[PDB]
Amino acid sequence: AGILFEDIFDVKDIDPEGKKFDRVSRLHCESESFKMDLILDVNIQIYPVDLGDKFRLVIASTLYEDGTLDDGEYNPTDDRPSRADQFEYVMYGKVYRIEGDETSTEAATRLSAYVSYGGLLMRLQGDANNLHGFEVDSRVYLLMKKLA
Amino acid sequence: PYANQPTVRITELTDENVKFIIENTDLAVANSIRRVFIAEVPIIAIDWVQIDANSSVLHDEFIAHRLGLIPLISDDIVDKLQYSRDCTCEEFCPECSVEFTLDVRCNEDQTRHVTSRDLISNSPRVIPVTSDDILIVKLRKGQELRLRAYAKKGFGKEHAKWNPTAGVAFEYDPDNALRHTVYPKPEEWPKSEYSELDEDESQAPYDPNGKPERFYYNVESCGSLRPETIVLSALSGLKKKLSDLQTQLSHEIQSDV
Amino acid sequence: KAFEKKFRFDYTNERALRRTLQEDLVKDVLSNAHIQNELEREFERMREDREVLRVIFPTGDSKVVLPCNLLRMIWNAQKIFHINPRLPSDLHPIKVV
Amino acid sequence: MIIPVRCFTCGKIVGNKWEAYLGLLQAEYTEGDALDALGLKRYCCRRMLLAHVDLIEKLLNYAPLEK
Amino acid sequence: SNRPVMGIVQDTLTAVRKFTKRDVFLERGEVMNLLMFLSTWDGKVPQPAILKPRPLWTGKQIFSLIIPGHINCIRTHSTHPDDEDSGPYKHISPGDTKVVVENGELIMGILCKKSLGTSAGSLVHISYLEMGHDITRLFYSNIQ
Amino acid sequence: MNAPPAFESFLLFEGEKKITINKDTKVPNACLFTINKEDHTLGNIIKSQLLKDPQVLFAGYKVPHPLEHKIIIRVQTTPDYSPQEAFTNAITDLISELSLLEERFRVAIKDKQEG
Ligand SMILES: [Zn+2]
Ligand SMILES: [Zn+2]
Repeated sequence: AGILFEDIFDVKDIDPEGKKFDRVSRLHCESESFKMDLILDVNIQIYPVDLGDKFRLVIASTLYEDGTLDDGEYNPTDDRPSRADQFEYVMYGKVYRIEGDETSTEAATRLSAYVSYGGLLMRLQGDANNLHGFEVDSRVYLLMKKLA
Repeated sequence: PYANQPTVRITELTDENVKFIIENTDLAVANSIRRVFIAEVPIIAIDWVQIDANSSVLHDEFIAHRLGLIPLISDDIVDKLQYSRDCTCEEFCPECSVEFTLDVRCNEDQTRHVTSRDLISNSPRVIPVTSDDILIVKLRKGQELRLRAYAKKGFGKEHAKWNPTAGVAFEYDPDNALRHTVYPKPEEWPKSEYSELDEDESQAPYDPNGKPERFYYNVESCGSLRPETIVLSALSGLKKKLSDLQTQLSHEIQSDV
Repeated sequence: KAFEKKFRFDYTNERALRRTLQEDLVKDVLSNAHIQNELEREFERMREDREVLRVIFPTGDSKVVLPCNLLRMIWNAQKIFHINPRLPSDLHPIKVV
Repeated sequence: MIIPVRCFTCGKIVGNKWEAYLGLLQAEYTEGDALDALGLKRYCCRRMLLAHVDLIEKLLNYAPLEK
Repeated sequence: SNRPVMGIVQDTLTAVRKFTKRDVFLERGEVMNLLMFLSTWDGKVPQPAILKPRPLWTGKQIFSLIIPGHINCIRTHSTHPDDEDSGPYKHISPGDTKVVVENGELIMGILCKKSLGTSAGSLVHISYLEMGHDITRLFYSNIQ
Repeated sequence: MNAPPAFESFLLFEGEKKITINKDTKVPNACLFTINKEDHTLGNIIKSQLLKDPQVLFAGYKVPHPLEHKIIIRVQTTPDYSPQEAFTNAITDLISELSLLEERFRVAIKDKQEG
């Protein structure tokens, strides 16, 4: 397994403020079901994306998904573990903080995930029940695939 | 893990220019072939200059420098000629050098143009590209110039006098589809000669999976080596350098293992 | 009000202590009155230091030059030992004092 | 001083193109047309003839050290 | 003035600014070529930020290898507006300004004279203080 | 007065070896190739030919200092495949590529002249 988050997202906005980077846009996405607010920086020229497209967003601690760590090294000869290749767009990054609305006594009911994919950042807000899998300073894989 | 098969077509081929396109090949090999055009191609140029009398208003090493830059026809005998460093004989011999003799004295009042025509070689194969006339120095009445020069075999790495080629125009991806360079305003950039797109559009759509291929060449010879011999000797020299590296590597591997 | 809210360590809440401190240390902090006395003494000393600072630094200039960067090494300790802010700590406040 | 052969930027021979350039300038052509007729398409070559000044003529005015 | 006097200056600084942006993405061969000029590189190629469809590294990802040890520093890019710290996107930085270096890895931001330059609290100052002169020398040289 | 002789980018004087192989201890089965009196013309050539090999994990070239004439090539392959063998195979690959290119260019020139 090794899966941290699984949901289907819809793109509501692209450039609420503007086009700061030509090759990188910021997907402002609202999710069905879980009601997961997502902000994501996606490289555009390699993986184009426009408004209002259903894409499956998958957050996984490992790509093999059989329960083994990836040791954080790039080896193209690692096909034999049957890496999860069902997704068109794959990112690797590191979550750098977890923010929530908890204050002293009461617990956090809603959390926000801050993951940096080597500079491309993402915010993931929603109820903490399904977002509890994220731990600060842990390697995270982002998986994307367009849907009809 | 093996060679891609390169293909070549020759668009324009003259006595001073050859224009060819290399396809289905890597960027680095195209660049190295371009660099060997300038650097590694052997050629015959004057190196050893001895002046007996120099009455010209230009001092000795000035006219020596001008002589060294004079191109010499080496289309054939540059291969059989050996480098003076590797030659068995001391100084210079006909198997390692070519002797040039210059002897001009201005007797008439009008200025005499000492040109490449006045250079006299011992062998008829190396003519200073005179089948106008390259000007060495001008002489007024009473001035004289006599010198003896030897021409050696060298390549562009040593000195620019051994450059066999004029400006080598190299170009790949004319309509910018790989986005190797990003135009801040693509509309104001003139379309290349090899551009394949229509006039209205500026750049081809970006190709994420593309890699540099179809490297357009334009080799302009300086008149010493005819332009196709330049590229042929360039390929031969690059292959020879690779083979020597292979031999030394094999010897090193056997020695260390 | 902010100084007291930030530096007092109000132990009476019994819910903030559970949230931030380990379950074992909460009973130790509450039961023993010596813990509370030492903590109140620490806060009193901190208030005296506040008064001394306000005497030393009029105009409220809080930027000062000091040998070692406390916040930076606190952050370094958080990262070296993989400290998780989401979880209660195992550090006894009397041990800190 | 004198026209430099082997244009510095690329290396094309321009030491033989000075007298012809002077003739073309003197008879009909402007500098641009004269340079075009000499086959100098790269501006690095055209700057060699166009910006050249020929002090070799001035140096020939003085009597030689030996007659 | 308890500041570093040497700093990444002029050409290398401008190229650092242009290289640290989100916009930059480096292919396999360019990554290898850049990596060999890193004297303190351990020999392990980091996994690219983008894996599919093609492996693309990022300027910050490679720069994080230059940063010695585990350096923690927070700076702000010269472009950083004052509205960001007040409202939302405080830790998201839509213009990718501000600087966060966590566990010796450049997580986000644009580097400029405010980070690698000769100023108090600069990234190089933190490198000298936390690590030492010898390692900071290699940090300078590798950056250059 | 300190200008080096023009023949120091290609000429090997007494003592230096044309190539040198030093194993890299930081990572397994990775070697360091040091080529003396040589520059980007082949540095880039073996750098790019190595990347064609699927069994090469790391490949490149660099010049330690432009005023000196030396190339350091670092090759890392998959286990059970020596980097020296990969470097040799790449050189032979480039030799074959150049020979084929020369033959095709001669054919093309024969087609262009009186054809
Ligand atoms: Zn001889
Ligand atoms: Zn020119």
